[PDB]
Amino acid sequence: EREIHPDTTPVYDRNRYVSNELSNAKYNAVTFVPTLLYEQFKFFYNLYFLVVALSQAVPALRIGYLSSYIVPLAFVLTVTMAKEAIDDIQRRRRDRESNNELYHVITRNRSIPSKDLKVGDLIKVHKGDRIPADLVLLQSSEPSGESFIKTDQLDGETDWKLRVACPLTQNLINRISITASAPEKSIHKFLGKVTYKDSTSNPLSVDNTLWANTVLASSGFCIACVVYTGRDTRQAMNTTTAKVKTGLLELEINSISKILCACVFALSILLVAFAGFHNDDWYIDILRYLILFSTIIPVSLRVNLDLAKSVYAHQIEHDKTIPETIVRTSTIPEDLGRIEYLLSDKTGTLTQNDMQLKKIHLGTVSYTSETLDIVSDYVQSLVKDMSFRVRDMILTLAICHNVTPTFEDDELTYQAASPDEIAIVKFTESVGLSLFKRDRHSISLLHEHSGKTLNYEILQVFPFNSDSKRMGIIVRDEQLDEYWFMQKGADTVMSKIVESNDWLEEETGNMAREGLRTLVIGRKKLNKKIYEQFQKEITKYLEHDLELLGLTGVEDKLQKDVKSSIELLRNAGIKIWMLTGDKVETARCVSISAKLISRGQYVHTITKVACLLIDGESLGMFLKHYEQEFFDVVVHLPTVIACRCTPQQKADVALVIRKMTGKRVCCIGDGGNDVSMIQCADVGVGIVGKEGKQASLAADFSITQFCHLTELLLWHGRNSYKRSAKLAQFVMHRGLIIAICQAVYSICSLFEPIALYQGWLMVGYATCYTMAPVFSLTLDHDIEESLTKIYPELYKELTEGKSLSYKTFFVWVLLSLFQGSVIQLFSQAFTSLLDTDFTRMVAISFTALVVNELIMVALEIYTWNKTMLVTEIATLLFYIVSVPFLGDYFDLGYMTTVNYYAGLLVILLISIFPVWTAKAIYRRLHPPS
Ligand code: BEF
Ligand SMILES: [Mg+2]
Repeated sequence: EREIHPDTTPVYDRNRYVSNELSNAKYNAVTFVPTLLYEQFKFFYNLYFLVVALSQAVPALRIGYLSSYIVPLAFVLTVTMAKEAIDDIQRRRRDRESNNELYHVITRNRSIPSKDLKVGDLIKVHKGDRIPADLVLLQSSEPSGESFIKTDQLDGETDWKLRVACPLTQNLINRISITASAPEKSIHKFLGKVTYKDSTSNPLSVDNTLWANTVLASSGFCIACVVYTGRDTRQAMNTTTAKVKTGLLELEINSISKILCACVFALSILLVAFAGFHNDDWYIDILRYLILFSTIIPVSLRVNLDLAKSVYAHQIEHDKTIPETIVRTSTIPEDLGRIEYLLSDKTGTLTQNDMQLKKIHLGTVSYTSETLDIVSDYVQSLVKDMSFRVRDMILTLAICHNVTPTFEDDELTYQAASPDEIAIVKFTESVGLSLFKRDRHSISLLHEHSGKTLNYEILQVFPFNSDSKRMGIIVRDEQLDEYWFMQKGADTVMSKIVESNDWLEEETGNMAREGLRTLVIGRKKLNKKIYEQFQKEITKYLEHDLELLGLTGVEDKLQKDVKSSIELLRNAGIKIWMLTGDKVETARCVSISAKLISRGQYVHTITKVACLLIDGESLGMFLKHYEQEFFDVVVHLPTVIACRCTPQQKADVALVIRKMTGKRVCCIGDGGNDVSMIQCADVGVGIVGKEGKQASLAADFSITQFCHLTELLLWHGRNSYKRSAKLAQFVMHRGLIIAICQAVYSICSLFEPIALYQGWLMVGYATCYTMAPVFSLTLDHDIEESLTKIYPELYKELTEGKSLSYKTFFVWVLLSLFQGSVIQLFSQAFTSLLDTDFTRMVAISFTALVVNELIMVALEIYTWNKTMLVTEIATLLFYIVSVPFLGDYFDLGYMTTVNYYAGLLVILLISIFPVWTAKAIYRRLHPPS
């Protein structure tokens, strides 16, 4: 229960109810460090380098400089807090640019923003203005009191909802208390009561309410008192709590870093055991060796991953091909590269929700929107036989509807609960005969065109019904005084009752294969006496025999390039689904008209009290009871289509897809009918463009339409995943190659590998001499943006996990074994290892490592830009001018030797020839396309 008094301002303004401000940022100031630290320190490859850094606090485990094990931990902490702090402040900014929308308030007598709006203030909302919160209609501008709200984003419905004002309290201005029930998740149920003086309780229901992201129509203004605001709304109660999202590449890095830790621990144990278990502290040894080997990979991986993710977010949100795209969760820009299941919405996502009557067909000939002059010159002559047939068809289209128009200065606007009739009447006025004032309580319909103003009065009406699919009225002309029964409905209902025609079924099938919601038309000529014979009275008499004029083809307009987008995203192995809270037949028509269901390809259907097309109740009960079996059935169907689903079922479908198969789920949509599934997916994508953008406000990404998901998944995400995989490969290779060089020095000389790279050299390799060409790899792509359309098959080649697999990790480990062994052993052979040639050998080993990395970087570059050819040269020249001028004590040597340069050439050629020839043979046996 919730009782609201609009007059008692302070009792709700100060307290007692939730403020209208919404929150999209997750971390507040007081829990910014514990939540972020506890989220970042569950995974192994963060906790590992944290433990490595904390080890140096103990003086026994001191491997060397304290300015090499504490400063990169501080740097990763600074970068992480900066990234999530920027994300939180940007989320707060994005939320407040939509919290400041101005709304007229009756009691305040001054427009106040949406964030300042409270519960119980009389808001006067105009026609084209988005509803602030959960309003309740108490007064409407129309004398009848009906208002057609536009629930295109509260739920997925594509039809306007008939909302009448409260009949007892519309004529009232006075202050009246509102008592509604406590909030639930029921998006289609409303309960409450309106309280007036002298104990006159009134009933409330869904028919006199407006909800959060709804848009009003069918008026100029209406006096509505807010009842639910903030997180108590029916919109917010259907949104689940957002969870932290870690990419699957993060998990792959976690696993291969776990077994990298196992590998270096085994290498340390081997070195210590081969040493001879001397020095009386074998455990202190193995810990020191483990810290030595595992402090260059696990912390360089973090900086590279984090700043590469920042680079990916910047490069996503600064693309001219995808204008006005927003990255709201920068922790997962590479999950877009491995998406196999996509769960899309229909209204706003696929369809523009603006339907137009495309083709009119009558008498075995068809007229479309193109060549509309013929029907125009036919209708202007209203005041051979096909001319009168067309005239009567346009007359029927302008009479049989249930559109109730309203008047402005100009440019008349139509209002009807079934927008197909609105498309019909817009078509009629485009032909030339325009619908005008209609009573619908008394009997009058005005119409006029290029000629003289017509006039028709109805006699009685039959309302449209869901299970009937029929809409017909009896109308008499004022000028001609003729009784016409004028009646319309669906094809299947009338194919056996309209006439003895022959060409109807073929044309109905032909246009239904185009995804047009066809309506077959009918008209019956009557006189008076039979009418008052009918009026003396079930439905058998009112339907005896009609005359088939023709039928109407009403299309549901799709967004820009949904055909090509769906075809390309199904050519890339992504199993596109379609879950929507909208009706069933229009969902099927949209699916067929979007080529989501191709030619033939029979469609199955389930509705509880190849292809698929399932009702919301059926899917909900199945995923409540028969999870594994039904999901095993549906993974083989090319498309599964859901209808009439609360956001909970779409979120649960995403959860089940990512749980039973363990795969990544993308979910695109707009409005609050798909916020939960966006939050509960592995990737959430939002769409903007209309008066509500809350799904984009709660999403990981944001694009202006559906055509941009093709570039967001097939090109940006795939490149992001490939670049991150190559980055991790190169970082772990450099760490393992220095570890192998140290271990080979340990086996060839019993002192210690810690003594090999001491002081500046190890810090320089860990941070300065190698950080730049990895990010040179970060800015490289194999295929351009223009060719992400012609080759959607490149997206399929990443589904196995060959980029970061155990086999390729062990290939990297074996390659590091080979290359580091070559470097160290050839350095020892060319330097004649002693205690006096130590400087020369460590010099040649470090130079061999550096040039080895700088050549391996140039080997795995697909296309060469000027941000990559320059970075390599900059780092190489930095090393060249940093050997003498900075160190001057370590690794010193003559270095101007012909023998030394030949030795360096040999030790580098032997290291870089296996990888070059392996990629050459892999290119010449598996060419790319
Ligand atoms: F878009 Be789903 F129906 F939540
Ligand atoms: Mg929607």
